[PDB]
Amino acid sequence: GSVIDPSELTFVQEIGSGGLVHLGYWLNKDKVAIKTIAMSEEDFIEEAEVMMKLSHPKLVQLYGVCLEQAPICLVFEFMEHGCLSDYLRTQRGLFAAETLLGMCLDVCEGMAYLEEASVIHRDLAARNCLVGENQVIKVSDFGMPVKWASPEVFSFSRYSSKSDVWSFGVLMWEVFSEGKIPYENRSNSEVVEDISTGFRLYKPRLASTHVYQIMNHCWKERPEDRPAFSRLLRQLAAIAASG
Amino acid sequence: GSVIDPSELTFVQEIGSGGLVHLGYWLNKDKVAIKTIAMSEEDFIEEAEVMMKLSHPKLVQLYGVCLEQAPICLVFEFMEHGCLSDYLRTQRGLFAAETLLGMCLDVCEGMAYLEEASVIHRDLAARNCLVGENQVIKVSDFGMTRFPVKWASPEVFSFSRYSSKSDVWSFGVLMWEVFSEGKIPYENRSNSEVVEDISTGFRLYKPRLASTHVYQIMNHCWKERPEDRPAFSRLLRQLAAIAASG
Ligand SMILES: CN(C)Cc1ccc([C@H]2C[C@@H]2C(=O)Nc2nc3ccc(-c4cn[nH]c4)cc3s2)cc1
Ligand SMILES: CN(C)Cc1ccc([C@H]2C[C@@H]2C(=O)Nc2nc3ccc(-c4cn[nH]c4)cc3s2)cc1
Repeated sequence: GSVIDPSELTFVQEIGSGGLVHLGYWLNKDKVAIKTIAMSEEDFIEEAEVMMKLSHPKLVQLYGVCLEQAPICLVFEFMEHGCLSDYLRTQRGLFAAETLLGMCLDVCEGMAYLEEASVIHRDLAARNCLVGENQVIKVSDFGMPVKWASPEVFSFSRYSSKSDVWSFGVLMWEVFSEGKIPYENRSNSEVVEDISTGFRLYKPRLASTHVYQIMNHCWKERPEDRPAFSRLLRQLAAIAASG
Repeated sequence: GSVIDPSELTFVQEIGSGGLVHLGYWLNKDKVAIKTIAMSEEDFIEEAEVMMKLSHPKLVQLYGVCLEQAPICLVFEFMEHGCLSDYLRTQRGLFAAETLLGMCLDVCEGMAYLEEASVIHRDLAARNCLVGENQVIKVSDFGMTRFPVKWASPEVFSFSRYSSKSDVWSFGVLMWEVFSEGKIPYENRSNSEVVEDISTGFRLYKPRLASTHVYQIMNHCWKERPEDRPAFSRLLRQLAAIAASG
């Protein structure tokens, strides 16, 4: 991908904590979000290298990397509405169910591509999705939190695209609940035992029974019983089409 | 990339021919341009494969490939204003100079990325760029790693020698198209006339809407020797400075 010179970046305002994130411009033209880098530089950079070779409409894009001056940073396209979790909260009460479903559809399209690419996200959550023009949703940080973790993950550290699917289920809950916090006020140990016991998140009122069904498919205890993103995509679309 | 089942595509209206292109939807949801494939299927597909691993905000994207039934098709994101050449022609008279310069920047950003990846476009012209929301421009048809003299550098029309530097020559002509609002380059001229004019150092006149600064950059792109043309990476900074300076 393209190397970007420090001189070409305008840092207009912070909007992120972690490294940090700024709203800015590149070449005084393109609106961008700039991510400044503990964690090795080479890993931070390789993460960008991975994402710059994964092109999908529902996956965020970089303009490039700025390695000249410390701290180094990555330059992403600016997303007009920012993080999905925030957007859900601020726009709470304005969402039709069809729209919320559309959002899950976007993410699932992104993830089905990643799945195909043999890429495991490991941290899929609304906070790791972005909201752009016309409320299109993109997945972010896909080139590398018990509440989004599958049972085999928090128990055996066994990641797969199937563990990502679990996380996607929780993302769906976040979306349909208009940005509520999952297992709020529950400790990590409580989440683990509760889920191992069979507990699942409740159906948010804007989620039809059809939507909740799919959520529960994502939350199947055995990875092999969860649908791959590619099949999950068609399940979600079917719900939309049936009205 | 993702495989797309034929059942998932709705074909609304034909928007282009050349395979055919249709406005459509995938999953009754995402607005898409579907490109239906004589030419090799394996090449048609590899083209998509190349494009799916090149992610840049100024390069067009695919939702996936639909292989299951012939004629097979590629499924691109829909670009609301379509082909840049067409858009320029239909909206001729309405563009501000700043808008036209912004369009060249968009393309140059995409090309710098391809350049860095050692991807040689070979057919960089307005008709091979697309205009999306907010009039962003994306480069298209950059996946073919394996006629049109009007976009051809001398080393191309003489020796069929392609490189990022011949792409840059082509880009210069693209700039001309943009600032001329979709006019035909070398309109009254035969191929041999073009070869002669270029070979003797002559270049496309400066369009009314191009400033002298814009025209300077066109001319850098039209250096006789490829080694004298700036890389897309450097061209970018030249273009940005002109927007800045006003
Ligand atoms: C009021 N309007 C017109 C101006 C305005 C100002 C600020 C914002 C911020 C919510 C917008 C935002 O946060 N955009 C972002 N885009 C990205 C893109 C990528 C990344 C990113 C990718 N990996 N790491 C970070 C973060 C952001 S935040 C929106 C609108
Ligand atoms: C007016 N509205 C309601 C209908 C309508 C009809 C036609 C158009 C055409 C300008 C639109 C257009 O042609 N869009 C296109 N998008 C793409 C995207 C990718 C590709 C492509 C990439 N490789 N090969 C083809 C071609 C097109 S044409 C817009 C709106």
